[PDB]
Amino acid sequence: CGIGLYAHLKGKQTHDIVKQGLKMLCQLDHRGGQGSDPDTGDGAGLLVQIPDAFFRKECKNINLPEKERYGVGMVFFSQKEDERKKIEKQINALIEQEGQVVLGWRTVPVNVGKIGTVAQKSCPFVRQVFIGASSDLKDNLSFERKLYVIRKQAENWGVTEGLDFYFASLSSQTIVYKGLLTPEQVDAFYSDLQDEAFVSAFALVHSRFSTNTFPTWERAHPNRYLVHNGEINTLRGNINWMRAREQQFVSESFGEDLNKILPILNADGSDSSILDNAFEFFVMAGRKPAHTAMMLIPEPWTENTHMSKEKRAFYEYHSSLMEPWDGPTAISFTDGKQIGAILDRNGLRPARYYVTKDDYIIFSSEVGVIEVEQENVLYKNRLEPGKMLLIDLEEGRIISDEEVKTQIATEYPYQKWLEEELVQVNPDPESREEEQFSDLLTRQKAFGYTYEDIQKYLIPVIKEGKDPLGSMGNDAPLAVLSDRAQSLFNYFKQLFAQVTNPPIDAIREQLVTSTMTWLGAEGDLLHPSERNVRRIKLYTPVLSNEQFYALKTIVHPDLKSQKIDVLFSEDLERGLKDMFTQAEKAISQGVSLLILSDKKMNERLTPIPPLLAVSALHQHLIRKGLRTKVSIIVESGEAREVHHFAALIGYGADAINPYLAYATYKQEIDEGRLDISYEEAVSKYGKSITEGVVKVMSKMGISTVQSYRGAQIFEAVGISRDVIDRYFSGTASQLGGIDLQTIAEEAQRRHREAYQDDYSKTLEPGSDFQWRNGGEHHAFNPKTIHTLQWACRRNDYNLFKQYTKAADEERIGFLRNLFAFDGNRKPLKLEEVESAESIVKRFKTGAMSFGSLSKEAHEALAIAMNRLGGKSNSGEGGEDPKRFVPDENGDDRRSAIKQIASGRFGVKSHYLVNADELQIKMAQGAKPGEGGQLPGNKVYPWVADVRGSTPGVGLISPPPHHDIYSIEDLAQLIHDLKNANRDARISVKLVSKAGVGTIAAGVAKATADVIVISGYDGGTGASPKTSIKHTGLPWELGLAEAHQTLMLNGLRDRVVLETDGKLMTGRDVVMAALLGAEEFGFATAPLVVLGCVMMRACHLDTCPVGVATQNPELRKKFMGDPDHIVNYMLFIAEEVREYMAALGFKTFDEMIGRTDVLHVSERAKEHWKASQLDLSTLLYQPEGVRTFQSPQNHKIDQSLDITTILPAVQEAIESGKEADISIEINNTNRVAGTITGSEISKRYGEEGLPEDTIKLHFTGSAGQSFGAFVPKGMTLYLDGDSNDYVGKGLSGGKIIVKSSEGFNSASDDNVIIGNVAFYGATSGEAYINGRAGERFAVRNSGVNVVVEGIGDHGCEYMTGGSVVVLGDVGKNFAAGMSGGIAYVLTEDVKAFKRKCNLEMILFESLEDEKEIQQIKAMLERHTAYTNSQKAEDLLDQWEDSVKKFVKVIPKNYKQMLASIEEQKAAGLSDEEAIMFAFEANTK
Amino acid sequence: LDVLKSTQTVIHKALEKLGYPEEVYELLKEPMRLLTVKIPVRMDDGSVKIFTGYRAQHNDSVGPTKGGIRFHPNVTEKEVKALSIWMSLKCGIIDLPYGGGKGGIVCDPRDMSFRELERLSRGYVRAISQIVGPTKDVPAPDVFTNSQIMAWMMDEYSRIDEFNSPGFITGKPLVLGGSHGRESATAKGVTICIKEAAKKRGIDIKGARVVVQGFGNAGSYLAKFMHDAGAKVVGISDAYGGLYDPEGLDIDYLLDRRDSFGTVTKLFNDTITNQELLELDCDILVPAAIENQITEENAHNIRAKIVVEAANGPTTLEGTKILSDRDILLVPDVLASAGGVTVSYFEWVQNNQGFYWSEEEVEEKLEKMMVKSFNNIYEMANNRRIDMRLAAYMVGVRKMAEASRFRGWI
Ligand SMILES: Cc1cc2nc3c(=O)[nH]c(=O)nc-3n(C[C@H](O)[C@H](O)[C@H](O)COP(=O)(O)O)c2cc1C
Ligand code: F3S
Repeated sequence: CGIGLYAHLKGKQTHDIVKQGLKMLCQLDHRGGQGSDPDTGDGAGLLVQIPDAFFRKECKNINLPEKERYGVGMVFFSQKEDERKKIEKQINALIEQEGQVVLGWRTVPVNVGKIGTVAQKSCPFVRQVFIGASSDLKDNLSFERKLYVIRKQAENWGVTEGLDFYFASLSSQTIVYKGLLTPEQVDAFYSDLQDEAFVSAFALVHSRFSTNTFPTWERAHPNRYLVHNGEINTLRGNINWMRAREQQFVSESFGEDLNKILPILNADGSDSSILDNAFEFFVMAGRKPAHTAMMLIPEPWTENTHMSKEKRAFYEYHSSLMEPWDGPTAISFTDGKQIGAILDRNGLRPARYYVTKDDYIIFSSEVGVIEVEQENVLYKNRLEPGKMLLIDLEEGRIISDEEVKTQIATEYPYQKWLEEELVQVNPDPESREEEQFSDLLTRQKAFGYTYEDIQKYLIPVIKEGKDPLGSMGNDAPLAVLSDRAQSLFNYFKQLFAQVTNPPIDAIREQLVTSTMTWLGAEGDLLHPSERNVRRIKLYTPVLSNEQFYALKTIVHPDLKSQKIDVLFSEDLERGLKDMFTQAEKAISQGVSLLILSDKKMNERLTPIPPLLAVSALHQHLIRKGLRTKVSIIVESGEAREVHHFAALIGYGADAINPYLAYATYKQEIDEGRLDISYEEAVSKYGKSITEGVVKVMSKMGISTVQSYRGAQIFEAVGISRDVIDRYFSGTASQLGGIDLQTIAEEAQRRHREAYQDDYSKTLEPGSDFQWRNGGEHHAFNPKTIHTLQWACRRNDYNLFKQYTKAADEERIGFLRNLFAFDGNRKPLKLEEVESAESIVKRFKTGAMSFGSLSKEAHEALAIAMNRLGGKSNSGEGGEDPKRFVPDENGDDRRSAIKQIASGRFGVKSHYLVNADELQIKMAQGAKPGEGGQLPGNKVYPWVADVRGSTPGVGLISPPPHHDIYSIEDLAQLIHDLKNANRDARISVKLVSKAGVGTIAAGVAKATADVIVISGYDGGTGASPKTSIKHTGLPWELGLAEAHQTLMLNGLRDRVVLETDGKLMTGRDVVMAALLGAEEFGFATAPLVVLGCVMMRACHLDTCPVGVATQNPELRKKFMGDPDHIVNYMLFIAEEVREYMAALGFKTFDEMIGRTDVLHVSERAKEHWKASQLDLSTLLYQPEGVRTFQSPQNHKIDQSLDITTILPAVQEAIESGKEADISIEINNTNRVAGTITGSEISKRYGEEGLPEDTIKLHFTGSAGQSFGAFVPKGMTLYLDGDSNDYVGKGLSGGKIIVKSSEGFNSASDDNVIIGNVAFYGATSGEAYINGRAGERFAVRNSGVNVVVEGIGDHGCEYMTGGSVVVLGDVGKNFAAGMSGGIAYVLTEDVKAFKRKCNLEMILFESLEDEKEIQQIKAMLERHTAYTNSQKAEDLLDQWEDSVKKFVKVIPKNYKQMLASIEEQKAAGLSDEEAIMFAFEANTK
Repeated sequence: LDVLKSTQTVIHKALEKLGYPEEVYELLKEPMRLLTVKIPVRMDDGSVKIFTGYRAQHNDSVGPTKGGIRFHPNVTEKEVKALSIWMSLKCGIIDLPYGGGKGGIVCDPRDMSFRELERLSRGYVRAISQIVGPTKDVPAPDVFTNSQIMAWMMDEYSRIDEFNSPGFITGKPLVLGGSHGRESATAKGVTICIKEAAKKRGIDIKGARVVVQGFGNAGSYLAKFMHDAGAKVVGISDAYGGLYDPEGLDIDYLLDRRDSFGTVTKLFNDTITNQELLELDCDILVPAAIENQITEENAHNIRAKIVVEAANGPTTLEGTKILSDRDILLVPDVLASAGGVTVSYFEWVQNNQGFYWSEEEVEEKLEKMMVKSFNNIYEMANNRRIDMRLAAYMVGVRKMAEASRFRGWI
């Protein structure tokens, strides 16, 4: 999988370029995954110029005119011929009507026998049509426009008629050959390519991954204009905005053709296809390709101080008319005479290119793509973020990004337009009116406020400036299942970025985010001038009362406002329709602001659910082409939570005004509490809410509220598909659910009780994150907790039976509780079913970090699992090596499963090898799309030593896996982990959500042994309450979808399915097995057995039972025993055995997948809203295998390490003797050393081997993950270059990379290393002879490196080690730096400081003799091993080099080190000195 | 409740200091023409609502009254009279050929609509058309009023008088006879006062440290003017907090990122509260924000040599007393915020002439007028050991009293 392009700068056309392009595709094929069979083409394509010579030679009948006056089509047709000639006749008729001449038609030869069975079956008929331009069209742009119009008309006619034909390409300068073909199969299929007449100045190439095993020929790309690598996470919003703007579009170039080309985008197309359609439409509209690319994927201008004034003005101006297309994207577009390449704003994809002395450019994701002559290579560079690589064939030169951007920005006076046309809403200062109602309690009851809600969400927000944290994720039932009336917000769950796109850290990458919002009417997008920026702009969507009043009282005729009371009595549909009519009337009158208000509501008039109202109005205006002319303000009392604000924004709201929350704050201030003033309280609330919304966007990876607003990142749970289509189009609802009448009934009920409420003047206590008598049901209620504890302590069975009965029946807590067994079968005896000893082997204790838990609880769980034969999971906090050896008494504290998270804290070669399963935590239930933060006060020495960090220094776990930016990266990481431990099972832990089945299929293609599905009810030690409650979906839907999709794609037998999330009973285990889960996870219940009483205070480090705290005093109160866990697991297994006997099932494999045994219970039908759910989606059994059989054959064999290195290194490792060997390496050799490192670690362990014992030289270009998990004793040399992930998880050893001896250019100017390097590294050293890419030393924890320049986000989350940079540094340096030291050599200290992040670092100078000597020795080693001219010059001028060097060190790190050194000088031992310093600095 | 009494007290004190008899105070304590009217307005729902309007004219001896109209529900006769007297004081301070006027309507523009607002403005103009005009009374905008409302009033008056009367009302758009500099007038006047005070105190504007509490239009324009003059702005504030940088704050970038409401603070960055912003080390302090910010506790903690009250009444009597004891030069609001009135006067002059000036002409004329007023007040307060506030009040009442005596009303 990937993209590439081989081109000649001057425009010389040859066939060797095409041959080389197919060679690059063949080389890149290794990145893609493996499907059902290898022979089937996953998807590939090749774009080239028009082959005039070949066409002239091969036609012999059609009179082809000169180059630019005729065009060539390319059509995929169905095998049927009648419709084929029908479409041909229609196309000819359209061409004649447009006036262009039909030169003729041709049929492309196809070698079907060279293709796989599925692609053979789906192979279409390939026919081209030739168009000749009329004499009237003087310029080629008009001819291209005519062809575009013809193609759009043909596509519209085809979709209207229902015919299935595709226009792969129709242009006068470009031709595309693509399909479900492998790189080797492309040339064989297209016999034309073999002919030498094929000549083109450039050749672009793409190969796909095809997450699902059912791709289509049409969906393959290169598309008509560009190739896109990655994913788009704002697709819904982009589509909606584009279809709203298309109606208002007016262009002179197209004239009346706009009606013909109205659809613009294809609804059923993919993200890449839609992006290509938008790009081509904007190009024909009169915009240059570079301008269109910049407008579609703008650079981050908000919060970015590294951008010039002209560029900032340009991007700010274009943000008023085009929202960003966010996501990881690498785009390469071409228009025949111009070629361009760009990356997304955050630069999350790799792109390296070579420029040769013979005017040839080779650009691709990988670097070792073709064989090149070093003496011929001129430049080895990479595509930097915010930089466009542009080539003009006619001009025969590469146009500088600076020149392109400067020209485009200066072409108009954007800054002057912004300064002049901006409108100010400066409010009056004496109009202050602190609003109070005197019916505050009644309104609070009506909108669902509670004393818990206030005291635990509103006051903490003011106090802390952030959304309050929590623990023990939601155990309460869903809104659709709860008897109590619930708000419509609770029916929608936040989505998140799991795979195919990573999340982002908004705090650390604030320079990439933007909360800017535009209010008003958009101008003429196609022909913009001045009026496009004659609107209001806000930095925060949350509006204070004064701002709301000012907006209402603007009065400006150009900026008019209208207020609509969203209230209803009986007919919600009627209310919505009156709102629609009022909006249309206001728009006709010229209003540009619509203010939906819940105020002026009484017992007779209840407010419409603001989410429903906003969504319905947004959809209606989008359909009618009027949304872009207005903006939506909401004034509702049901808006007090980050989830509420995020839902409103994502479903269409432009601004919100929480007047009732402000009134509550005012009342609290007036009654004595909350001494802070009303104004500061309001401002703090607004800022905190905006930050929470930004975090919610970061969960999915969206960096801009503008895109998030259109995008719908929420999935409904319990809403009818009819209602969804009417008002929430594009949203997912697997089971449908309640209807508009039920929603209105719930709202009316809440309003009526609140308004009557004639007994009490107090708010009822909440039950969302706590249990209250008479409140909402909680699965872990006191009765269940005490019953389970008593049963486990007795080793008694009837108590456990009572606990199981209470947990399962008497309330509806989960979806699975709605199912009942058939009860009409042949019951067997308990002796005819498999034993509990075999059953328990499928159970696990779940991941729980050592820091989050206590040592006693962790070791107890591990001991219980090992004794029972199951598997225990070590969290992201690492593991103690002493636990790998069983105790004398026989108890084993080792964790069978080792977790890999974004932090990579304890990740090491020893840590990985000493395991049976390696899990990859892509997301967890409570905080799927978020990371973590461990304060220094919580970083105790016994935790810091385990995690390889400094005590008292904060630790940050980034949300995303910086390796995993896509499914291909996930596959690469799986391959690296398998290399590290070939005798281990690779697991991937995901969280249930829509599309999780397709993601699981993609994972199986990526060759993951185990797939784990986690429900949103899963626990955690610390997470935001909004993330706990409103993020994720139940594991039932995800498990069912994954099972069905895997069985359909024929991959179920290759993977093992596991589930977790509120598995408390054998009935739950049985239901999971029937849904298709082979393994089950249990985390919370073991804690309750150990003593947890669901205090939900894990994040406070104050557990009274010494379970989730590191305090010795509380740990002394720990009374848990592994025997209780053993008894709990055995009781669960006995329950499963009894259920299997009742159902007549003899084995777990036999029962798995048998959903026919289940039927909807009468309780669900009796329920007034759970009876409207369609559970047939879960009750479905496709034909296929329902159990893991195939062992998921990896590619460990045929690897370089196995073939060459190991056979010549095993004896040396065994004998402990030196051994030096040399190999030639290409990009297909990815890891190249991890297996040897794992063998060394297994033989010896942490001590490894003596330094410079094993020496491995490599010549050429290396693949991804070079030198990963290399322990001490190994020294890798690389003469050439390397790709991303160099030194990943380094556990010692040496890595040296030197430029090829034949490359005479400046290494410090030339790029030699990929983006991510030494991510999660713990120990070792490295020496890089050249520039690196983005995110260099992301999570280094002791590795010392010397590098001649790096990219952006350097030393992001370092906690230890040192970094020496002999060159420039990218922006956002040291973003998250909590430990370690960075030394940078530069001439402009001011520029370096501006580039760096100033939050948590200090700037110093090299004054310490020891530090100076260490740096000098490092440079001496670097120059000895590299022959670096820069290092030699610096050593010669050492006196000036020290003066001009710059030092970066975290404040807390420096203070802790100074305190420890002072205590050591005073004469205190290491442990006691560390403890005293930690206490002093964290008192 | 006691606004009218306080205004009467300051008028009495100023007249006593100037030496005028008690009949002058008896004449100037209350307006000689107060009109209360009832305006029927047809609403969108089709109903009819009766609004209450007030118009007060303090004096006309100097010339036609000049006043403002505010659309607030808390307006009252006492407030209207007091603000008319204050407008007379401002006109006298600036030496304009105007009297004091004030209009008000009991309404809630937040609940009112566009067409309802137009109808209400037209009805008010009709009700008061009998005593207003370009030669009698000139309204302007105030709370919940703007150029659109002024244009509606102007259209109403022209439609009544059968010919266009741009000079009847100020604050109009440019196309209807408005004047340039209507937005930066207050900030420019504050800048002029700051420069004059610095010259008097010997402080060089080049490198002078300025702190501005409030970053609305006035605050932004004032910060830009100081930056252009060369002074360094070491602190600004908005609704969410403030920033501090002794070496400069990059006003250009701050204005570039400034939104419509004036917010410039970052999201995940801690801010400086106003209480400790007022206590920062600076030479010039400018509160252009909410009132009652300087009191006894923070008066001693204030480190500013010059304090300019850009907003309305940001300082109390105790704070003024403490600042006078500490020898801190205080520039009253009644003088600092006269730029808007001066620009409205320039608009009236342009309407009378038929010739409309430019930004540079408006700038220079405002500079001369404000400099003359500031110098007169400073010389008065130096000759008499009193405060600038009292000197400004005396200067305001002197012209009106002399005109009344000359015309023979007393
Ligand atoms: C205290 C605590 C800490 C946890 N820590 C992690 C963690 O670090 N990583 C992870 O993937 N899951 C973590 N989990 C989630 C569980 O490991 C497991 O995936 C699942 O969510 C448990 O669901 P349950 O609580 O309903 O049994 C934690 C759960 C708890 C209760
Ligand atoms: S909820 Fe957490 S604080 Fe202790 S009692 Fe349970 S582990």
